[PDB]
Amino acid sequence: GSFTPTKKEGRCRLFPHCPLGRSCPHAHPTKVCNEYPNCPKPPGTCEFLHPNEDEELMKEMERTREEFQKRKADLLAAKRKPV
Ligand SMILES: [Zn+2]
Ligand SMILES: [Zn+2]
Repeated sequence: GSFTPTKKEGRCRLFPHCPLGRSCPHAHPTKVCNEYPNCPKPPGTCEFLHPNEDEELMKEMERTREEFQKRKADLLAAKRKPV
């Protein structure tokens, strides 16, 4: 932990599982970084994605995407059949 009066260095913490992705004040990483691997941001502060540090974050994004795909597969398999 820590006891300093300092504010956040970037990056949202509930993400990808955050409901305010429209008006939330903290950075949702939804794009691959312009300057990776050369980035001065420590792991868990950059506005973008890094296919080495934030590689587990890309896995968490795929996890919620395949969950949402399974929810859409159930919708198209109701009053209708999959094909
Ligand atoms: Zn957020
Ligand atoms: Zn970066």
